[PDB]
Amino acid sequence: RTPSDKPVAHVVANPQAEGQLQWLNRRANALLANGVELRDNQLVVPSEGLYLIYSQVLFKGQGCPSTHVLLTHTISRIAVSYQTKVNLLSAIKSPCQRETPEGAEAKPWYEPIYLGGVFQLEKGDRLSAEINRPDYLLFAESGQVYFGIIAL
Amino acid sequence: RTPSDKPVAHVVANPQAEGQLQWLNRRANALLANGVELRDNQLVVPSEGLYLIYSQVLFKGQGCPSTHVLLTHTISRIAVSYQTKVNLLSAIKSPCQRETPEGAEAKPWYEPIYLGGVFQLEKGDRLSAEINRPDYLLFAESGQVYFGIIAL
Amino acid sequence: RTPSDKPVAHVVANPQAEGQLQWLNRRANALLANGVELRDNQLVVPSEGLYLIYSQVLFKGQGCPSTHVLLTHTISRIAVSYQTKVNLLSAIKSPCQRETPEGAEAKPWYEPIYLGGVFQLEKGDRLSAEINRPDYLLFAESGQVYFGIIAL
Repeated sequence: RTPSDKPVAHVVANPQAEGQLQWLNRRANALLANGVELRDNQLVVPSEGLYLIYSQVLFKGQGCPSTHVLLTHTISRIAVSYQTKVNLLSAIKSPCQRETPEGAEAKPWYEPIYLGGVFQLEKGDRLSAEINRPDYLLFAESGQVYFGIIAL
Repeated sequence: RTPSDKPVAHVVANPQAEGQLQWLNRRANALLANGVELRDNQLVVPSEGLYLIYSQVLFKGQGCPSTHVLLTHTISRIAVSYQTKVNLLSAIKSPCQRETPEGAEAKPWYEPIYLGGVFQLEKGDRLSAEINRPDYLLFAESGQVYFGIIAL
Repeated sequence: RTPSDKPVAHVVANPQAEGQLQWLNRRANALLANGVELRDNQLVVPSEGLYLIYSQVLFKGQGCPSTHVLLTHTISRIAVSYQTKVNLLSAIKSPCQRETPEGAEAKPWYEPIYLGGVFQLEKGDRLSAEINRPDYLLFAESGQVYFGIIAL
Protein backbone atom coordinates (compact mmCIF):
# COMPACT_ATOMS: atom_id res chain seq x y z
CA ARG A 1 0.00 0.00 0.00
CA THR A 2 2.49 2.63 1.25
CA PRO A 3 5.47 3.24 -0.24
CA SER A 4 4.78 6.76 -1.69
CA ASP A 5 2.93 8.49 1.24
CA LYS A 6 0.05 9.65 -0.53
CA PRO A 7 -3.43 9.21 0.74
CA VAL A 8 -4.36 6.67 -1.83
CA ALA A 9 -7.54 4.71 -2.25
CA HIS A 10 -8.69 2.49 -4.98
CA VAL A 11 -11.77 0.67 -3.81
CA VAL A 12 -13.86 -2.01 -5.57
CA ALA A 13 -17.67 -2.48 -5.53
CA ASN A 14 -19.25 -5.59 -4.04
CA PRO A 15 -20.76 -8.54 -6.01
CA GLN A 16 -22.86 -9.64 -3.08
CA ALA A 17 -25.27 -6.71 -2.50
CA GLU A 18 -27.86 -7.95 -5.16
CA GLY A 19 -28.58 -4.31 -6.40
CA GLN A 20 -26.48 -1.62 -4.50
CA LEU A 21 -22.75 -0.31 -4.86
CA GLN A 22 -21.10 -1.24 -1.56
CA TRP A 23 -17.41 -0.30 -1.70
CA LEU A 24 -15.03 -2.99 -0.64
CA ASN A 25 -11.51 -2.97 0.75
CA ARG A 26 -8.69 -5.56 0.38
CA ARG A 27 -9.29 -7.14 -3.13
CA ALA A 28 -5.97 -7.67 -5.13
CA ASN A 29 -5.55 -4.00 -5.46
CA ALA A 30 -7.80 -2.10 -3.26
CA LEU A 31 -5.54 0.40 -1.70
CA LEU A 32 -6.90 2.01 1.42
CA ALA A 33 -3.71 3.28 2.91
CA ASN A 34 -2.21 5.90 4.87
CA GLY A 35 -4.75 8.27 6.04
CA VAL A 36 -7.86 7.75 4.03
CA GLU A 37 -10.41 5.47 5.54
CA LEU A 38 -13.62 4.14 4.16
CA ARG A 39 -16.34 4.69 6.83
CA ASP A 40 -20.15 4.71 5.84
CA ASN A 41 -19.49 3.78 2.22
CA GLN A 42 -17.40 6.94 1.68
CA LEU A 43 -13.80 7.76 1.52
CA VAL A 44 -12.94 9.99 4.37
CA VAL A 45 -10.02 12.14 3.43
CA PRO A 46 -7.10 13.01 5.76
CA SER A 47 -4.51 15.73 5.27
CA GLU A 48 -5.96 18.61 3.16
CA GLY A 49 -4.73 18.94 -0.51
CA LEU A 50 -5.57 18.54 -4.20
CA TYR A 51 -6.85 15.03 -4.68
CA LEU A 52 -7.14 13.43 -8.15
CA ILE A 53 -10.48 11.65 -7.95
CA TYR A 54 -11.78 8.98 -10.31
CA SER A 55 -14.50 6.24 -10.68
CA GLN A 56 -16.17 3.95 -13.24
CA VAL A 57 -19.51 2.35 -13.13
CA LEU A 58 -20.64 -0.30 -15.62
CA PHE A 59 -24.27 -0.38 -16.29
CA LYS A 60 -25.61 -3.55 -17.95
CA GLY A 61 -29.17 -3.99 -19.32
CA GLN A 62 -30.80 -6.76 -21.34
CA GLY A 63 -33.21 -4.85 -23.49
CA CYS A 64 -34.89 -1.55 -22.80
CA PRO A 65 -38.24 -1.01 -20.95
CA SER A 66 -40.74 1.53 -22.21
CA THR A 67 -39.72 5.00 -20.99
CA HIS A 68 -36.35 6.49 -20.69
CA VAL A 69 -33.78 4.46 -19.01
CA LEU A 70 -31.49 7.46 -18.38
CA LEU A 71 -28.51 6.46 -16.09
CA THR A 72 -26.40 8.71 -13.80
CA HIS A 73 -23.24 8.61 -11.71
CA THR A 74 -22.14 11.31 -9.27
CA ILE A 75 -19.22 12.07 -7.03
CA SER A 76 -20.03 14.60 -4.37
CA ARG A 77 -17.86 16.02 -1.62
CA ILE A 78 -19.52 16.50 1.77
CA ALA A 79 -17.73 19.39 3.11
CA VAL A 80 -17.29 19.51 6.95
CA SER A 81 -17.12 23.37 7.14
CA TYR A 82 -20.09 24.83 5.26
CA GLN A 83 -21.31 21.35 5.07
CA THR A 84 -23.44 19.40 2.67
CA LYS A 85 -22.92 17.73 -0.59
CA VAL A 86 -21.28 19.94 -2.97
CA ASN A 87 -21.44 18.53 -6.42
CA LEU A 88 -18.18 17.82 -8.07
CA LEU A 89 -18.64 15.35 -10.87
CA SER A 90 -21.40 13.39 -12.54
CA ALA A 91 -22.31 12.32 -16.02
CA ILE A 92 -25.59 11.42 -17.63
CA LYS A 93 -26.10 8.62 -20.19
CA SER A 94 -29.17 7.48 -22.15
CA PRO A 95 -28.58 3.89 -23.45
CA CYS A 96 -31.88 3.50 -25.41
CA GLN A 97 -33.45 5.43 -28.25
CA ARG A 98 -36.97 3.84 -28.61
CA GLU A 99 -36.47 0.08 -29.30
CA THR A 100 -38.13 -1.46 -26.28
CA PRO A 101 -37.55 -5.28 -26.71
CA GLU A 102 -40.63 -7.29 -27.74
CA GLY A 103 -39.65 -8.67 -31.22
CA ALA A 104 -36.28 -10.29 -30.69
CA GLU A 105 -36.53 -10.40 -26.99
CA ALA A 106 -34.04 -8.70 -24.87
CA LYS A 107 -30.46 -8.53 -26.16
CA PRO A 108 -27.91 -6.52 -24.01
CA TRP A 109 -26.45 -3.00 -23.81
CA TYR A 110 -23.33 -2.06 -21.93
CA GLU A 111 -22.75 1.46 -20.78
CA PRO A 112 -19.45 2.33 -19.02
CA ILE A 113 -19.30 5.81 -17.26
CA TYR A 114 -16.00 7.06 -16.03
CA LEU A 115 -15.29 10.29 -14.13
CA GLY A 116 -11.87 11.84 -13.44
CA GLY A 117 -10.92 15.17 -11.82
CA VAL A 118 -8.48 17.04 -9.77
CA PHE A 119 -10.07 18.74 -6.77
CA GLN A 120 -8.93 20.55 -3.67
CA LEU A 121 -10.30 18.77 -0.62
CA GLU A 122 -9.81 19.34 3.11
CA LYS A 123 -8.95 17.41 6.28
CA GLY A 124 -11.73 15.15 7.28
CA ASP A 125 -13.95 15.65 4.15
CA ARG A 126 -16.17 12.82 3.05
CA LEU A 127 -16.52 11.56 -0.55
CA SER A 128 -19.46 9.97 -2.18
CA ALA A 129 -19.77 7.99 -5.46
CA GLU A 130 -23.53 7.28 -6.15
CA ILE A 131 -25.54 5.96 -9.03
CA ASN A 132 -29.26 6.46 -9.52
CA ARG A 133 -30.10 2.99 -10.72
CA PRO A 134 -28.31 0.17 -8.86
CA ASP A 135 -30.61 -2.37 -10.57
CA TYR A 136 -28.47 -2.05 -13.73
CA LEU A 137 -25.17 -2.92 -12.12
CA LEU A 138 -23.05 -5.65 -13.70
CA PHE A 139 -21.02 -8.10 -11.67
CA ALA A 140 -17.52 -9.40 -12.64
CA GLU A 141 -15.38 -7.32 -10.45
CA SER A 142 -12.31 -5.57 -10.22
CA GLY A 143 -11.66 -3.18 -13.06
CA GLN A 144 -15.24 -2.78 -13.94
CA VAL A 145 -16.93 -0.81 -11.12
CA TYR A 146 -14.16 0.99 -9.08
CA PHE A 147 -13.47 4.27 -7.07
CA GLY A 148 -10.26 6.23 -6.12
CA ILE A 149 -8.29 9.23 -5.01
CA ILE A 150 -4.65 10.04 -4.67
CA ALA A 151 -3.01 13.18 -3.31
CA LEU A 152 -0.87 15.11 -5.75
CA ARG B 1 -6.80 27.09 -2.31
CA THR B 2 -3.10 26.19 -2.75
CA PRO B 3 -1.37 23.17 -1.66
CA SER B 4 1.93 22.53 -3.23
CA ASP B 5 4.31 24.55 -5.41
CA LYS B 6 2.83 22.74 -8.42
CA PRO B 7 1.27 24.57 -11.38
CA VAL B 8 -2.39 23.42 -11.46
CA ALA B 9 -5.47 24.76 -13.26
CA HIS B 10 -9.13 23.56 -13.40
CA VAL B 11 -11.19 25.92 -15.57
CA VAL B 12 -14.87 25.59 -16.63
CA ALA B 13 -17.16 26.36 -19.54
CA ASN B 14 -18.84 29.76 -19.33
CA PRO B 15 -22.55 28.75 -19.24
CA GLN B 16 -23.62 32.11 -20.67
CA ALA B 17 -21.62 31.90 -23.95
CA GLU B 18 -23.67 31.25 -26.94
CA GLY B 19 -22.05 28.80 -29.32
CA GLN B 20 -18.39 28.63 -28.29
CA LEU B 21 -16.33 26.70 -25.67
CA GLN B 22 -15.00 29.43 -23.58
CA TRP B 23 -13.17 28.73 -20.38
CA LEU B 24 -13.58 30.34 -16.96
CA ASN B 25 -11.96 30.00 -13.49
CA ARG B 26 -13.23 31.81 -10.18
CA ARG B 27 -15.96 29.09 -9.82
CA ALA B 28 -16.06 26.05 -7.57
CA ASN B 29 -12.74 24.40 -8.20
CA ALA B 30 -11.71 26.79 -10.73
CA LEU B 31 -8.06 26.91 -10.05
CA LEU B 32 -5.38 28.95 -11.72
CA ALA B 33 -2.37 28.54 -9.54
CA ASN B 34 1.43 28.75 -9.73
CA GLY B 35 2.17 30.47 -13.01
CA VAL B 36 -0.50 28.94 -15.15
CA GLU B 37 -2.02 31.80 -17.04
CA LEU B 38 -5.25 31.31 -19.00
CA ARG B 39 -5.22 33.55 -22.06
CA ASP B 40 -7.20 33.59 -25.39
CA ASN B 41 -9.32 30.61 -24.38
CA GLN B 42 -5.99 28.64 -23.72
CA LEU B 43 -3.54 27.58 -20.95
CA VAL B 44 0.08 28.88 -21.07
CA VAL B 45 2.49 26.52 -19.43
CA PRO B 46 4.96 27.87 -16.78
CA SER B 47 7.42 24.97 -16.19
CA GLU B 48 9.26 22.14 -17.89
CA GLY B 49 7.79 18.99 -16.40
CA LEU B 50 5.17 16.31 -16.68
CA TYR B 51 1.62 17.59 -16.44
CA LEU B 52 -1.59 15.60 -16.12
CA ILE B 53 -3.98 17.14 -18.67
CA TYR B 54 -7.60 15.98 -18.17
CA SER B 55 -10.90 17.31 -19.53
CA GLN B 56 -14.56 16.38 -19.59
CA VAL B 57 -17.47 17.75 -21.73
CA LEU B 58 -21.04 16.67 -21.87
CA PHE B 59 -23.37 16.80 -24.82
CA LYS B 60 -27.15 16.83 -24.76
CA GLY B 61 -29.69 16.98 -27.51
CA GLN B 62 -33.32 15.95 -27.71
CA GLY B 63 -33.99 13.73 -30.68
CA CYS B 64 -31.76 12.90 -33.46
CA PRO B 65 -31.96 15.21 -36.43
CA SER B 66 -30.42 14.61 -39.82
CA THR B 67 -28.70 11.34 -39.82
CA HIS B 68 -25.02 12.00 -38.73
CA VAL B 69 -23.71 14.22 -36.06
CA LEU B 70 -20.16 13.47 -34.67
CA LEU B 71 -19.27 15.22 -31.45
CA THR B 72 -15.49 15.63 -31.12
CA HIS B 73 -13.41 16.49 -28.16
CA THR B 74 -9.70 17.42 -28.81
CA ILE B 75 -6.95 18.78 -26.46
CA SER B 76 -4.09 20.19 -28.69
CA ARG B 77 -0.71 21.74 -28.07
CA ILE B 78 0.53 24.73 -29.92
CA ALA B 79 4.14 24.20 -28.73
CA VAL B 80 7.06 26.53 -28.23
CA SER B 81 9.37 24.72 -30.73
CA TYR B 82 6.97 22.91 -33.13
CA GLN B 83 4.90 26.12 -33.11
CA THR B 84 1.73 24.79 -34.48
CA LYS B 85 -1.35 23.06 -33.06
CA VAL B 86 -0.33 19.38 -32.68
CA ASN B 87 -2.98 17.02 -31.21
CA LEU B 88 -2.86 15.48 -27.71
CA LEU B 89 -6.05 13.64 -26.79
CA SER B 90 -9.17 13.38 -28.95
CA ALA B 91 -12.40 11.38 -29.02
CA ILE B 92 -15.27 11.28 -31.45
CA LYS B 93 -18.68 10.23 -30.26
CA SER B 94 -21.69 9.23 -32.28
CA PRO B 95 -24.80 10.35 -30.38
CA CYS B 96 -27.82 8.60 -31.88
CA GLN B 97 -27.40 5.92 -34.49
CA ARG B 98 -30.85 6.88 -35.92
CA GLU B 99 -34.46 7.44 -34.79
CA THR B 100 -34.97 10.85 -36.61
CA PRO B 101 -37.78 10.47 -34.55
CA GLU B 102 -41.20 11.64 -35.92
CA GLY B 103 -43.70 9.11 -34.28
CA ALA B 104 -42.80 10.71 -30.95
CA GLU B 105 -39.99 13.12 -31.74
CA ALA B 106 -37.58 14.68 -29.23
CA LYS B 107 -36.66 12.28 -26.46
CA PRO B 108 -33.39 13.56 -24.84
CA TRP B 109 -29.85 12.13 -25.35
CA TYR B 110 -26.73 12.91 -23.23
CA GLU B 111 -23.16 11.94 -24.33
CA PRO B 112 -20.17 12.37 -21.92
CA ILE B 113 -16.67 12.60 -23.38
CA TYR B 114 -13.76 12.53 -20.93
CA LEU B 115 -9.98 12.78 -21.94
CA GLY B 116 -6.64 12.82 -20.01
CA GLY B 117 -2.96 11.77 -20.01
CA VAL B 118 0.61 12.52 -18.95
CA PHE B 119 2.73 14.67 -21.21
CA GLN B 120 6.10 16.49 -20.75
CA LEU B 121 5.28 20.15 -21.53
CA GLU B 122 7.73 23.14 -21.68
CA LYS B 123 7.50 26.79 -20.67
CA GLY B 124 5.47 29.02 -22.92
CA ASP B 125 3.50 26.43 -25.02
CA ARG B 126 -0.28 26.78 -25.12
CA LEU B 127 -2.83 23.92 -24.50
CA SER B 128 -6.32 24.27 -26.20
CA ALA B 129 -9.48 22.17 -25.48
CA GLU B 130 -12.27 22.53 -28.14
CA ILE B 131 -15.42 20.72 -29.07
CA ASN B 132 -16.84 20.85 -32.64
CA ARG B 133 -20.39 21.25 -31.59
CA PRO B 134 -20.90 23.89 -28.75
CA ASP B 135 -24.69 23.85 -29.50
CA TYR B 136 -24.71 20.39 -27.96
CA LEU B 137 -23.21 21.55 -24.65
CA LEU B 138 -25.05 20.99 -21.41
CA PHE B 139 -25.32 24.02 -19.03
CA ALA B 140 -27.37 22.75 -16.22
CA GLU B 141 -24.65 20.93 -14.24
CA SER B 142 -21.28 22.49 -13.39
CA GLY B 143 -19.54 19.30 -12.54
CA GLN B 144 -19.55 18.47 -16.15
CA VAL B 145 -17.35 20.47 -18.64
CA TYR B 146 -13.84 21.60 -17.65
CA PHE B 147 -10.13 21.45 -18.51
CA GLY B 148 -7.29 21.38 -16.05
CA ILE B 149 -3.66 20.52 -15.67
CA ILE B 150 -1.20 19.78 -12.81
CA ALA B 151 2.58 19.18 -12.74
CA LEU B 152 3.66 15.81 -11.45
CA ARG C 1 18.91 17.69 -14.93
CA THR C 2 15.19 18.27 -14.39
CA PRO C 3 13.01 16.26 -16.79
CA SER C 4 12.10 14.09 -13.70
CA ASP C 5 13.44 10.87 -12.14
CA LYS C 6 9.87 9.45 -12.26
CA PRO C 7 8.98 6.21 -14.22
CA VAL C 8 6.63 7.48 -16.85
CA ALA C 9 5.08 6.27 -20.04
CA HIS C 10 2.78 7.39 -22.78
CA VAL C 11 2.61 5.13 -25.79
CA VAL C 12 0.43 5.78 -28.80
CA ALA C 13 -0.81 3.04 -31.07
CA ASN C 14 0.91 2.47 -34.32
CA PRO C 15 -0.99 3.41 -37.52
CA GLN C 16 0.83 0.95 -39.83
CA ALA C 17 -0.53 -2.15 -38.07
CA GLU C 18 -3.38 -4.23 -39.47
CA GLY C 19 -5.65 -5.71 -36.84
CA GLN C 20 -3.32 -5.72 -33.94
CA LEU C 21 -2.62 -3.14 -31.32
CA GLN C 22 1.02 -2.23 -31.54
CA TRP C 23 2.15 0.36 -28.88
CA LEU C 24 4.83 2.89 -29.76
CA ASN C 25 6.80 5.67 -28.22
CA ARG C 26 9.58 7.24 -30.56
CA ARG C 27 6.70 9.29 -31.66
CA ALA C 28 5.95 13.02 -31.23
CA ASN C 29 4.21 13.05 -27.78
CA ALA C 30 5.03 9.64 -26.37
CA LEU C 31 7.35 9.37 -23.36
CA LEU C 32 9.16 6.36 -21.87
CA ALA C 33 11.71 7.50 -19.32
CA ASN C 34 13.32 6.28 -16.03
CA GLY C 35 13.69 2.55 -16.77
CA VAL C 36 10.14 1.67 -17.86
CA GLU C 37 10.48 -0.25 -21.17
CA LEU C 38 7.87 -1.53 -23.49
CA ARG C 39 9.07 -5.11 -24.12
CA ASP C 40 6.67 -7.61 -25.82
CA ASN C 41 4.17 -4.87 -26.46
CA GLN C 42 3.75 -4.61 -22.63
CA LEU C 43 5.07 -2.20 -20.08
CA VAL C 44 7.75 -3.38 -17.63
CA VAL C 45 7.72 -1.64 -14.26
CA PRO C 46 11.10 -0.38 -13.02
CA SER C 47 10.66 0.23 -9.20
CA GLU C 48 8.12 -0.61 -6.54
CA GLY C 49 5.68 2.31 -6.33
CA LEU C 50 2.10 3.33 -6.58
CA TYR C 51 1.20 4.02 -10.24
CA LEU C 52 -1.61 5.77 -12.06
CA ILE C 53 -2.22 3.45 -15.06
CA TYR C 54 -4.58 4.89 -17.74
CA SER C 55 -5.76 3.92 -21.32
CA GLN C 56 -7.92 5.03 -24.27
CA VAL C 57 -8.99 3.25 -27.46
CA LEU C 58 -11.30 4.55 -30.16
CA PHE C 59 -13.32 2.14 -32.26
CA LYS C 60 -15.23 3.08 -35.43
CA GLY C 61 -17.31 0.87 -37.61
CA GLN C 62 -19.66 1.87 -40.35
CA GLY C 63 -22.91 -0.07 -40.30
CA CYS C 64 -24.21 -2.32 -37.55
CA PRO C 65 -23.51 -6.01 -38.14
CA SER C 66 -25.75 -8.82 -36.89
CA THR C 67 -26.15 -10.36 -33.56
CA HIS C 68 -23.89 -8.58 -31.02
CA VAL C 69 -20.55 -7.25 -31.54
CA LEU C 70 -19.44 -6.30 -27.91
CA LEU C 71 -16.10 -4.41 -27.90
CA THR C 72 -13.84 -4.74 -24.87
CA HIS C 73 -10.80 -3.10 -23.46
CA THR C 74 -8.80 -4.16 -20.40
CA ILE C 75 -5.48 -3.68 -18.71
CA SER C 76 -3.87 -6.64 -17.00
CA ARG C 77 -0.96 -6.75 -14.74
CA ILE C 78 1.10 -9.76 -15.60
CA ALA C 79 2.97 -10.13 -12.37
CA VAL C 80 6.39 -11.58 -11.33
CA SER C 81 5.06 -14.05 -8.65
CA TYR C 82 1.63 -15.51 -9.92
CA GLN C 83 2.59 -13.95 -13.25
CA THR C 84 -0.48 -14.66 -15.51
CA LYS C 85 -2.94 -11.83 -16.43
CA VAL C 86 -4.96 -10.32 -13.54
CA ASN C 87 -7.51 -7.89 -14.67
CA LEU C 88 -6.97 -4.52 -13.13
CA LEU C 89 -9.42 -2.46 -15.26
CA SER C 90 -12.02 -3.31 -17.90
CA ALA C 91 -14.82 -1.92 -19.88
CA ILE C 92 -17.25 -3.26 -22.44
CA LYS C 93 -19.41 -1.12 -24.85
CA SER C 94 -21.89 -2.57 -27.34
CA PRO C 95 -22.27 -0.02 -30.23
CA CYS C 96 -24.99 -1.74 -32.30
CA GLN C 97 -28.31 -2.72 -30.57
CA ARG C 98 -30.13 -3.60 -33.70
CA GLU C 99 -29.78 -1.38 -36.91
CA THR C 100 -28.68 -4.22 -39.29
CA PRO C 101 -28.89 -1.57 -41.98
CA GLU C 102 -30.45 -3.39 -44.98
CA GLY C 103 -31.63 -0.98 -47.68
CA ALA C 104 -28.98 1.34 -46.44
CA GLU C 105 -25.26 0.37 -46.25
CA ALA C 106 -25.35 2.66 -43.15
CA LYS C 107 -23.89 5.15 -40.86
CA PRO C 108 -20.61 5.00 -38.98
CA TRP C 109 -20.58 4.96 -35.13
CA TYR C 110 -17.63 5.81 -32.89
CA GLU C 111 -17.21 4.36 -29.43
CA PRO C 112 -14.34 5.42 -27.09
CA ILE C 113 -13.28 3.68 -23.85
CA TYR C 114 -11.21 5.15 -21.07
CA LEU C 115 -9.60 3.26 -18.25
CA GLY C 116 -7.65 4.97 -15.40
CA GLY C 117 -6.79 3.74 -11.89
CA VAL C 118 -4.12 3.79 -9.15
CA PHE C 119 -2.47 0.49 -8.45
CA GLN C 120 0.49 -0.83 -6.56
CA LEU C 121 2.81 -2.72 -8.90
CA GLU C 122 6.06 -4.52 -7.95
CA LYS C 123 9.45 -4.44 -9.84
CA GLY C 124 9.64 -6.37 -13.05
CA ASP C 125 5.85 -6.36 -13.63
CA ARG C 126 4.22 -6.04 -17.05
CA LEU C 127 1.00 -4.19 -17.90
CA SER C 128 -0.97 -4.80 -21.12
CA ALA C 129 -3.86 -2.86 -22.81
CA GLU C 130 -5.85 -5.51 -24.90
CA ILE C 131 -8.97 -4.85 -26.91
CA ASN C 132 -11.00 -7.80 -28.26
CA ARG C 133 -11.36 -6.34 -31.74
CA PRO C 134 -8.37 -4.54 -33.33
CA ASP C 135 -10.18 -4.69 -36.68
CA TYR C 136 -12.40 -1.86 -35.35
CA LEU C 137 -9.85 0.80 -34.11
CA LEU C 138 -9.31 4.32 -35.73
CA PHE C 139 -6.06 6.23 -36.26
CA ALA C 140 -6.42 9.73 -37.91
CA GLU C 141 -5.93 10.03 -34.25
CA SER C 142 -3.35 11.72 -32.32
CA GLY C 143 -4.63 11.12 -28.80
CA GLN C 144 -7.32 8.42 -29.45
CA VAL C 145 -5.30 5.30 -28.73
CA TYR C 146 -2.86 5.51 -25.76
CA PHE C 147 -1.41 3.64 -22.85
CA GLY C 148 0.41 5.37 -20.00
CA ILE C 149 1.70 4.74 -16.53
CA ILE C 150 3.03 7.35 -14.12
CA ALA C 151 4.61 6.85 -10.75
CA LEU C 152 3.00 8.48 -7.77
